[PDB]
Amino acid sequence: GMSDPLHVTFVCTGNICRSPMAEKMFAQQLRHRGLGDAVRVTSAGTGNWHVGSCADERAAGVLRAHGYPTDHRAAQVGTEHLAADLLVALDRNHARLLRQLGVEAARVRMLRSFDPRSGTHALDVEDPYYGDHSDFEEVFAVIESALPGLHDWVDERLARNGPS
Repeated sequence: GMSDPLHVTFVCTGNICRSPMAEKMFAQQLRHRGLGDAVRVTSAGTGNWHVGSCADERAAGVLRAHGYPTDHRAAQVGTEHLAADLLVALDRNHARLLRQLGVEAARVRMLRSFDPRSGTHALDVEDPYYGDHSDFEEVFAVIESALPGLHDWVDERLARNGPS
C-alpha cells in the first residue's frame, strides 16, 4: 500500500509564531525518528499577517535555544492547506474558518487539544501579547505539551491511512 504522507497544517494569526514553533518542533522529531517523509507538517495564517515572511524573532530564539530549527516561510490559509489531513488550529476561529472553507473537524484539530495534560477540551489557545521571556517559552511549553498528542494523532492516522 502506497500510503501518501500526513499533512499537519497549523493555523494561527500570523503563522510566524506558534504555528512555525510546532512546525519545527515535532516535525523535526518525526524526521529524527524516521517519519519526516511519512508526514508533511505545514502551517498557515487566516489573516496572512506575515505571509511570505519567516518565523518571528521571538520563536526563532526559543527554538534555537533548545536546538530546534527555525527556518520557515509563512503562508496563508489556502487550498493546499485546507487539503491537509490535519489542520492544527490555535483558536476556535481559525478552526472554524478552515472547516467552513472546505475542511472538516475530522481534519481540523486544536493544537492544545492534543495536549494530554489539557484535561478539558481546548477549543481556544492562549496568546502572549505581553512579550516577555515568559511569553515566548510559555508557547514553547504549549506546543511541546501537545507534541505527545499531535504525534499520536499523525502516527495513528498515517498508520491507518494505507493498508498492506
